[PDB]
Amino acid sequence: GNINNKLQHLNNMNNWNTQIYNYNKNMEIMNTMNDKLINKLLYKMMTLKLNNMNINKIIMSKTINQHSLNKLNIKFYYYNNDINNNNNNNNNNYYMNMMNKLMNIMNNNMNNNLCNILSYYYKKKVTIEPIKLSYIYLNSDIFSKYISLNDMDKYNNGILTNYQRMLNNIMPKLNDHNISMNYINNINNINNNKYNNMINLLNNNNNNYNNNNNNYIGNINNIYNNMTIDNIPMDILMYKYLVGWSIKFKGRLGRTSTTNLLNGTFNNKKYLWSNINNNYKLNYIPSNHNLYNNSNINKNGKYNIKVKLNFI
Amino acid sequence: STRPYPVNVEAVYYAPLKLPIKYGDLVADIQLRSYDNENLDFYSDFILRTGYYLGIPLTGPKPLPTRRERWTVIKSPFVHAKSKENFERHTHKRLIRAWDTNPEVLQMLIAYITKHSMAGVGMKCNFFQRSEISLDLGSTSAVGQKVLELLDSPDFKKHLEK
Amino acid sequence: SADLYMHPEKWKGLPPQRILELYWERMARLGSEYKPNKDELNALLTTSEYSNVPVNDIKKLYHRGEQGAIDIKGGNVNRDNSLRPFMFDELPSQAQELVAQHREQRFYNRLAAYELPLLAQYRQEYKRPSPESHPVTYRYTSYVGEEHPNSRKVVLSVKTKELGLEEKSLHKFRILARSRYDHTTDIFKMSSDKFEHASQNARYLHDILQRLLAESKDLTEDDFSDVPLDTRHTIAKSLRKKKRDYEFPEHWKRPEDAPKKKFDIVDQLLST
Amino acid sequence: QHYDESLLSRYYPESLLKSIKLAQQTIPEDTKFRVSRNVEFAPPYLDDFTKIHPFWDYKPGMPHLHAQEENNNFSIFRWDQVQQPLPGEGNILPPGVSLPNDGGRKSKSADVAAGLHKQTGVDPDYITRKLTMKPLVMKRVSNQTGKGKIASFYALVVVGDKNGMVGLGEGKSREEMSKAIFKAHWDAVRNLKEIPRYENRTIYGDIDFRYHGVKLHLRSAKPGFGLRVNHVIFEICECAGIKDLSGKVYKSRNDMNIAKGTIEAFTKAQKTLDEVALGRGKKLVDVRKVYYSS
Amino acid sequence: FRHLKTLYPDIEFVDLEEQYRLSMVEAKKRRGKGAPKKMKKDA
RNA sequence: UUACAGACUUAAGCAGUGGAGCAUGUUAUUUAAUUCGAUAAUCCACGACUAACCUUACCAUAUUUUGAAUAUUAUAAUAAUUAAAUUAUUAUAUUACAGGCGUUACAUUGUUGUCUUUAGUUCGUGCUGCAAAGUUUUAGAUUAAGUUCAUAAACGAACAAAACUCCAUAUAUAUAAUUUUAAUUAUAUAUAAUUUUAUAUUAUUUAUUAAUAUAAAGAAAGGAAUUAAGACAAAUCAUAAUGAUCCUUAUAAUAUGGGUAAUAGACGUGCUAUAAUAAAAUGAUAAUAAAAUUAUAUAAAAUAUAUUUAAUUAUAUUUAAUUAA
Ligand SMILES: [K+]
Ligand SMILES: [K+]
Ligand SMILES: [K+]
Ligand SMILES: [K+]
Ligand SMILES: [K+]
Ligand SMILES: [K+]
Ligand SMILES: [Mg+2]
Ligand SMILES: [Mg+2]
Ligand SMILES: [Mg+2]
Ligand SMILES: [Mg+2]
Ligand SMILES: [Mg+2]
Ligand SMILES: [Mg+2]
Ligand SMILES: [Mg+2]
Ligand SMILES: [Mg+2]
Ligand SMILES: [Mg+2]
Ligand SMILES: [Mg+2]
Ligand SMILES: [Mg+2]
Ligand SMILES: [Mg+2]
Ligand SMILES: [Mg+2]
Repeated sequence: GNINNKLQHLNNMNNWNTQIYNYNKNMEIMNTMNDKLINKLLYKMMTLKLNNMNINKIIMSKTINQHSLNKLNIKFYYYNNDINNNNNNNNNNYYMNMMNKLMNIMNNNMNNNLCNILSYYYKKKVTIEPIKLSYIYLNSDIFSKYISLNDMDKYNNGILTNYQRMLNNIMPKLNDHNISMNYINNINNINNNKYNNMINLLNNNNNNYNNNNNNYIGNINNIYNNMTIDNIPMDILMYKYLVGWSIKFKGRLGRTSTTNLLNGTFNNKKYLWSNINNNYKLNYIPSNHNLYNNSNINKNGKYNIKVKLNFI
Repeated sequence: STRPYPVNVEAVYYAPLKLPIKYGDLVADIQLRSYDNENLDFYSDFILRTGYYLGIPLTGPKPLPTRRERWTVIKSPFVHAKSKENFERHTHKRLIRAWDTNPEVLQMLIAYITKHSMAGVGMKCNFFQRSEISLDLGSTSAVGQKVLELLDSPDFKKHLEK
Repeated sequence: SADLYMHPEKWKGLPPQRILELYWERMARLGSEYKPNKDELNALLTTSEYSNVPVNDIKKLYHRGEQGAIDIKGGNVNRDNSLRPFMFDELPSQAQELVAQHREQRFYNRLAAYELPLLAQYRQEYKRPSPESHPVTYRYTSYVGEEHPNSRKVVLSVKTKELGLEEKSLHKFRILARSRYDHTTDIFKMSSDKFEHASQNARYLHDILQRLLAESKDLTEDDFSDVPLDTRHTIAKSLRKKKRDYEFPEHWKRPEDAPKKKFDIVDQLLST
Repeated sequence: QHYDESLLSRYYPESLLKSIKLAQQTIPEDTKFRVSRNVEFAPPYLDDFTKIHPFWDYKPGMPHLHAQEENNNFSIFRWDQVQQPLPGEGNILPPGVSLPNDGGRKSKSADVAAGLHKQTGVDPDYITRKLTMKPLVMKRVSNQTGKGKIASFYALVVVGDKNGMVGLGEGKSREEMSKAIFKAHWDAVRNLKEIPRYENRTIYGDIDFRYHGVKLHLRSAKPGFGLRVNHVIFEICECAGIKDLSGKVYKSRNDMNIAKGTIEAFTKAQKTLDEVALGRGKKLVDVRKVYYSS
Repeated sequence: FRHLKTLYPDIEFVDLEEQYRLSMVEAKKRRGKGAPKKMKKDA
């Protein structure tokens, strides 16, 4: 039910950043090494400058390399705060900002698109799909990179009392217990709507010998009556609500100091009150929890930003 | 009258249909491998649907024994070789067999399922072609060449002189 | 048309949004090879009402770029909305992965509903090769979407009793095959991956087969009838596989103790 | 079930009719479909798959693993917006949750009024419109613990309607002084009491009241006399609606204990003329009031 | 990264790792802790 | 300072350590060098899942000097662009530097070792005290044990849990045209227990109870993960990465050879052995496994020699099958 539906569980293939299987193990090792190197290269293409005082830093997540039999798709999430023209006018409809120029060389540029260069490096068709995230706290990887690289002036002399307050009012404190119970009631309703549909379609009779072998209940419409794309999909989708988040700091910001910010819930009650079962990613990380760490260098040296989000 | 749902749409909601094997001439073995079962099984189901419409009797997906690879590491970077972490990788395998089909139709199957392949799934195909004993027109190593060149060079010919 | 974006002269008369879409396509497709065109600017000035952008600004924005807009803005200091409150309007990235999974499922469902049925136009009736005229089997191997050395390997297997050899020539054939013949199964199997292409390796095995058959059918000098068949290689292979060669004794069977079907009036009455 | 082309041609698009015809010639009408309990190929809902959903399907023109366009034929040239907005209403606001469109506009008085109405049944309008709140004591206290000194904010406030009703409330918070004042305001409304007032301006006679270490000497005053008393007592009198009063505090002048003592004195140390008259069976006449009567 | 300035002349990329290194070099020059001039083979 | 409880701590049993030889690590000493750590618990077959060269970090000798990077400015060779200039690539040169297993784990990132507290914190509301504060039964019961339960002017919520899980096991369905055969199997999905019921006995807070036995049903008996806090400024700058400081014809780079394998004593961890409840031969229609490996391969059978009828063992010759249920 939970693992038998694409909308209620995360495919284990997504637990790995390189999604591949080659019979030729050497080619698999090579593809894995190429994915790390390209990931590093892309991180170096995210910082752009229009003028000396206009440097736009795009925050990019780690890449998801989907290796199929015929092509390689490089999917990554990115966050960009448009600070150059954040107006209510339509002036942005008459020029390409630096972030649009960068995204259009991935696939659109007819002469030097990055996909064609990579297609020779990998010897297979390559596509790049950038996906824009509008908030920095929707992806643990983007959130850690932002703090580490952009919020340094807020925690380099201790965590500002305003900085911490902002990191505690990001999300309204949703009641996990009622959201968990609302989800379980919807599942029961959908499950009881299909059983009633079949019970009625059987009691109404929709070869007696054939009435002991076949299990075909009847027309597809009747079996799935009142179960459409407008009411089933969005109600069963999992990991839809952020219910907890912990941001840690460490390093030298003459001795290293660690500060921990903890806000919200780091568990899921959908698994306790229901037969739905939790799954561990890479066999050690709970599915609901997404943890990432990003480090940077200051005058004193290396400091790490460890962020953990609990989406239920 | 309600909206009619034709058989093609209805088929999608049920297990894939299979064509009967008439003669039993095994023409191809498609083995699929992945490090996870979910995409592997989903893709295997899609192959059976493609074959049915192409007129290819198909059997499977037969699950083959899962291979397990194991690596044991020491958790610490420098010393403390007494605490060791375990890691593993599972190769999931499936076998789909094709019977009593012409080579051209079999190539169409492989081409289509290649065009619409899933992430992290590999595919090996063994084709079996029954032929006649005698055919028409049928169906030097680098080291050896260099040896001949070396044995003709003066540094070697100067000795072979008899 | 696909090439319309390359012909700004033909944009005149297009709706406002189409002209902007063609202006954005020419910039994305050309990139550093993009040069301002008068016709393009003329069309964009016609969209000053669809966007409500001053006709003067359009010209500057069209020649200056992002810098021009920053000047029109008057400053480059926009609030830092990086920790803004959530407006329950977007999904988490992990939930967007589950939507992607579902987008893939629906993509395949749509192919199976309306694309796979069209493959039935290519159905061909199986033209079975006669088992007697076609006794040899060539196995080829293909690693799809991979460069694998074993893809060159070709295997040839045939049942010796289907080769049309006389008794004496059949014996000489089996003697000369040595480890490549399994008497238990009667299979002669030889593989070659010596060459780089499978076709080359297939010919090589075929040529050896013709050579072996010619020697086996030339019994003018030696027929090797005195030499008995050597099976030591087959025996060694058999010792490595477990043999479950035991069956239930027939004189132990008690057919009179099997359950007897009972009489069910309902099933007997439901059939009439 | 197999349907004639006519029926199917009135519901499905022409482009999809050929696929339906071929499927109705390859799948026999007597096919007994079986349900798979290992792999779920179809979605959990019914869908003919004839329309591309703007959200639940891949976006036409967007690059992705199963994109069927050639790499030079994608139609996404703008990357400043989210490509696929949420379906339906456009939000996933949980049932019972409200979109925080406006933040920082709540009124602490209205927050106190709503909570008390739900907890005690008092009228919100009276609290938010008729009551005046005045902080009397605002200090920081501390508790010494094994971990270290734990500071707390203490607030003592007085509320009143200036028409006889007055209440005293206290509040503590380890976080901020504003939270301590909110709790004190909340407590003060719950402690609202009516105090007797002579001519709705002063007290009945004189009061000599002892509250712990505080000696309160309060004297009634003539009209127009004003409040000539300790500053703590002044604020309470303002909220209660006392206009004329004289008094002196002896011994302890602890603000907290003056405020509580004053409230206690106004209730436990006063007796109305009516109550005195009824208890003694006598008529009590205000000579000054009779002198100006008809 | 060095090939990006010619593949995409229109876009100006910044190498933060390289930029960080150059700032550390200038800082050491200002503190007098710069690197000694390397001897020339001709000498 | 008191009284509790816990473990803490011995015993029993099996095989060992401590003795011999050898293997291996460490120490000490030696040496041109015997690279460097780690080095009580928490080092000592540890870093190291393989030191002849390489590895290598050490020594001797010889040799290289913008060196592996990025950028600047020149020079060319080359291709495009543009009417010979420009731009691309490449090489050389130029100077900022590059490089450093140089120092500092007690300046750091990260990781890890060891222990310990981890039915406990904070928040909300209520209630008590003028108040700082307290939130009261309770120093509850019970279990190997938060184990399980009960209770109080407290009642909730939230995290710290536990569970919910995953594995194993039992069963069901699906898949395999049962020659890729192990169907006695493979692997997807689902179910099952944190077992349940009856009776007698002994205790009890004696009731709708625990401890016990007895009977009945059942395949049911074992595991993993599961996070919060703090400490030793414990290990690591030698997996990689950062600051400071130092070297820059040398503390950087390459080659040849040597060393890391030295040997008085000492220590740790292993192997083999000191004979009869135990060692050695022989056992071919071949007693009986599991888990792994094979495109930077696994190597059958056969033949030849040691070598003798043959077998056995070792190697050579040859290279069958398989890139694999
Ligand atoms: K040697
Ligand atoms: K230390
Ligand atoms: K309280
Ligand atoms: K079998
Ligand atoms: K050596
Ligand atoms: K012995
Ligand atoms: Mg061979
Ligand atoms: Mg043998
Ligand atoms: Mg075998
Ligand atoms: Mg010993
Ligand atoms: Mg050397
Ligand atoms: Mg060496
Ligand atoms: Mg340096
Ligand atoms: Mg060195
Ligand atoms: Mg009080
Ligand atoms: Mg040390
Ligand atoms: Mg050594
Ligand atoms: Mg045997
Ligand atoms: Mg042999």
